[PDB]
Amino acid sequence: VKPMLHYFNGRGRMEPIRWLLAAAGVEFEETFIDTPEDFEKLKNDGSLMFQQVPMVEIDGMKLVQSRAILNYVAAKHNLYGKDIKERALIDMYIEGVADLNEMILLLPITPPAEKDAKIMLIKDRTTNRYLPAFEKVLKSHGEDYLVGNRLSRADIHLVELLYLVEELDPSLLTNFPLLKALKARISNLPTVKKFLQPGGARKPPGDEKSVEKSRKIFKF
Amino acid sequence: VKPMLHYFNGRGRMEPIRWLLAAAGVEFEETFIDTPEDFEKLKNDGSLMFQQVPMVEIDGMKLVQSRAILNYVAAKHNLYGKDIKERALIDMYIEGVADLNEMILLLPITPPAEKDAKIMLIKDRTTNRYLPAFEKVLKSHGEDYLVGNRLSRADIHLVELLYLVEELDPSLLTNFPLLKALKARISNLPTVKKFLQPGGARKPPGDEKSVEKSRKIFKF
Ligand SMILES: N[C@@H](CCC(=O)N[C@@H](CS)C(=O)NCC(=O)O)C(=O)O
Ligand SMILES: N[C@@H](CCC(=O)N[C@@H](CS)C(=O)NCC(=O)O)C(=O)O
Repeated sequence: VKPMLHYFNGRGRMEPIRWLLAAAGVEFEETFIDTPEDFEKLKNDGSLMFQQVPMVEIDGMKLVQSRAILNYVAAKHNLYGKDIKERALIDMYIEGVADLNEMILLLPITPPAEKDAKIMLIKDRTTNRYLPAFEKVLKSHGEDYLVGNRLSRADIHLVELLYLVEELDPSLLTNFPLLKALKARISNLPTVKKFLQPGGARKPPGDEKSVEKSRKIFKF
Repeated sequence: VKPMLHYFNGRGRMEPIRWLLAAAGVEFEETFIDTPEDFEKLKNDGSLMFQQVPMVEIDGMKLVQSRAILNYVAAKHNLYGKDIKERALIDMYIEGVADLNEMILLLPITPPAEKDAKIMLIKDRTTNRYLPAFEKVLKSHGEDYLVGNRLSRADIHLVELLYLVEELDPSLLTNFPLLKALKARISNLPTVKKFLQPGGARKPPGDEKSVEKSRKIFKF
């Protein structure tokens, strides 16, 4: 039976789980949290170990914590490397992706007075810290994939971040030719291609009225 | 050969790696970052994939990202559950530990005007969200360990957080008798006992002059 994704109708912290399950060719369904009363039903059901989402129902568990869900999907569907040494590289790479993701993820709820400086810090970190590091990985081995010459979650998570970087400012990708080639190849895996095509589960970026909706339901 | 831990002489993000390696009975050494020039040497050496610490040299890798290092230690030393289903529970539990840890970890750099409210939010989340959740896990199975009736990193990470909670306010543990019993049993594993005893690698809590030292080296 298909996993069931419980979240808001939006990217938030569920978006990387959509990408990873899509890349694994796993068909899923979503129950959207449309109102406060929807969130309150999940809590009063005892479905949420920490009273939070994302929550995914898979293989008879109600899994919360984005990283717990991702770790379980990657391992079940052979996207977590061949051995614990490849896993160490994959984790080091995707934890770097996660830190830059987090800065972009919190932009919409940044006091608008400190938003410019926060956008400058993101552009600086993208061009001077993260993307040069992943570019050097691809430069060092010349293979099509970040780890083990084989598709992993690291490729999937990095390519999702490269799309977010391009949405923020396309010039940020200009000096990273190997990352652009990675983004083109991963986008063309049959599973990911359907995910990005019209009718795919890929969520649109927020607007100011969409962040408003999420700020009254979770109230953060 | 023993792993080499690169960090500041303090808890920060390296403290859970000290606990986990100690619990596994793995002897380690530390190279402390005492000055800006120490941090600059690690960066200019190309040792830090993302120009950050923690960094651990283990089995011929220079691993950065706290979670990558932890994941690799837990898996190598049999503290990550017997199967990917136990791993899903362990990850869900320790990601909840990580969120409450993070709130306590950022207290020292909280604008003092918003610190009281942030301390209230931590006490509220500790007593109403996190500790009731882990108490219920122990209540549901009556076993000595959180997962699989066997020592895992989940026990180690939760017991480190229970000590941090007790340092902040000992009354927070009052209504959690099973968590107190867990803390007493895990504290008495021979490896963890040496870690907590005088001469152990366990780091003291910060003071106002210690956070000052770290704020000029990393400048955050
Ligand atoms: N560390 C968690 C974070 C979960 C989280 O922050 N969820 C938010 C929505 S994005 C939430 O449920 N907020 C409601 C609350 O905390 O009361 C994860 O990675 O899954
Ligand atoms: N997500 C990383 C965070 C690493 C981190 O924030 N390190 C800080 C010190 S605690 C640092 O090196 N700051 C220097 C900088 O970012 O320039 C992890 O979990 O290891």
